[PDB]
Amino acid sequence: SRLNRESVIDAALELLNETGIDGLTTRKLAQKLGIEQPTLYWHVKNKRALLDALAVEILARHHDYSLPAAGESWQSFLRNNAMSFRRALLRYRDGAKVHLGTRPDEKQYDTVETQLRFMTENGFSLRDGLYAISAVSHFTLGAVLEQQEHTAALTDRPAAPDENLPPLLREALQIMDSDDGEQAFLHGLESLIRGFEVQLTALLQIV
Amino acid sequence: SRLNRESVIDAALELLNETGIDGLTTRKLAQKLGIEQPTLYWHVKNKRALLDALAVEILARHHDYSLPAAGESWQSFLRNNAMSFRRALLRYRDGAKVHLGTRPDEKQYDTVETQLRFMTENGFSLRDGLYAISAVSHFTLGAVLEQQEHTAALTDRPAAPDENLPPLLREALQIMDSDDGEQAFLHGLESLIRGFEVQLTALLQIV
Ligand SMILES: CN(C)[C@@H]1C(O)=C(C(N)=O)C(=O)[C@@]2(O)C(O)=C3C(=O)c4c(O)cccc4[C@@](C)(O)[C@H]3[C@H](O)[C@@H]12
Ligand SMILES: CN(C)[C@@H]1C(O)=C(C(N)=O)C(=O)[C@@]2(O)C(O)=C3C(=O)c4c(O)cccc4[C@@](C)(O)[C@H]3[C@H](O)[C@@H]12
Ligand SMILES: [Cl-]
Ligand SMILES: [Cl-]
Ligand SMILES: [Cl-]
Ligand SMILES: [Cl-]
Ligand SMILES: [Cl-]
Ligand SMILES: [Cl-]
Ligand SMILES: [Mg+2]
Ligand SMILES: [Mg+2]
Repeated sequence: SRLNRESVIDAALELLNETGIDGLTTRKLAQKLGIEQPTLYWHVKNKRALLDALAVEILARHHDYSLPAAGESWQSFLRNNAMSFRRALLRYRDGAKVHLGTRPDEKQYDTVETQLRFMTENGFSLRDGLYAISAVSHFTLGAVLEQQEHTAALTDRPAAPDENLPPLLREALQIMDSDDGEQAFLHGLESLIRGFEVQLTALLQIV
Repeated sequence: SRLNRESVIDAALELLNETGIDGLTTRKLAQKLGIEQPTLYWHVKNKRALLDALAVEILARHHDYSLPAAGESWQSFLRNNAMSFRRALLRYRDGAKVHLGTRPDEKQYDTVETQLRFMTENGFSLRDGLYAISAVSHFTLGAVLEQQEHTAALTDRPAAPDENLPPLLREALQIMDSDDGEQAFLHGLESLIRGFEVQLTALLQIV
């Protein structure tokens, strides 16, 4: 089929979503595209470069809340941004995984520069604003990956017996099995944001 | 070589550390152990079960701060525990990755029940204590994985040019390249803990 960049990335994203990073091989990508491997190689040579492109594409498609509304508080922006980031990463198998360790792409520079400047306009130093952004990002990535991977491993095996569990752990596992992860995510997100705030508002005060 | 459980797990952990989850194959594990694949299969059949065992072993070996000191505050316990968890996960290639989505093993029940009870003795409901524990865990996992994966991909390719970057992003990348991730981790950890505290101390007050 067609092998422009958009279509190669579209096929790789479809494949990722089917069988994850491990199934994103030259043979399988070549097969989905109905081409031979040396044909594929002309268009994409390097798995990390493909993964990097997929990480960028996932957010282009489904990360809706990348910039603050006019007059929006930093707290509200980080909340809305985090929910959006989470939703985008949950949209594909291994979506969070593809993101890990990437750095912003040139297609994202204007957006992420605006995010950083926005933080600094709300009183953060660049460094403290980056710490807040990194913490929200890391929290969100971790939450998504644990959610995704746990669900994936139900398929590779049953959990365990209910029998030998101690009681608080038994209830905690019930609490966790009763939701997809969003409730715990939202709770932790607020705790994170409030701690950033206490830190920002302290200035040079002991806090 | 010897194929008791301890030795199979020891070889799989060595292999994980060399080439990660992708290199942890039956051929490669069989090779490290100097055995044939059907020999290996008698001892370990299921990759997820092996990964699960490795996630448990990593913490047994190197997660030193799994329980509170007598009289230790919950805040201090979560801080010390998180630093320890992070150090244990950083100790092997893909260590954080192997952890993702696991649930506590029976060998860990007494310890993790104690952690949960400890939280509830310090005023958290089981659910809110679990939210705090999950948030700290998710934050820590995300931070470690981003650190590890970024470093891994320097080897698969150079980053980019310095030229076209906007200025705040340029400085932010300098800030990040100047540390391994520990400074941002510690800062975010304190923000997290303080937000848990504001939440706990509020009780039924609007906060
Ligand atoms: C989740 N959210 C907080 C951000 C975000 O919404 C975006 C995005 N493209 O809209 C990121 O790229 C964002 O998710 C993200 O991935 C970022 C980073 O990776 C990052 C980095 O690794 C080094 C320097 C700067 C950054 C940033 C500023 O681009 C962040 C960025 O703020 C993150
Ligand atoms: C990092 N730290 C906060 C904890 C920890 O130090 C340990 C450990 N074995 O010492 C966990 O297993 C710990 O890291 C960890 O992984 C936990 C969980 O995965 C978990 C879970 O998935 C479902 C229910 C309960 C749990 C817990 C309580 O076992 C947590 C546990 O509190 C986490
Ligand atoms: Cl074409
Ligand atoms: Cl789509
Ligand atoms: Cl607002
Ligand atoms: Cl033996
Ligand atoms: Cl060791
Ligand atoms: Cl203390
Ligand atoms: Mg990122
Ligand atoms: Mg866990």
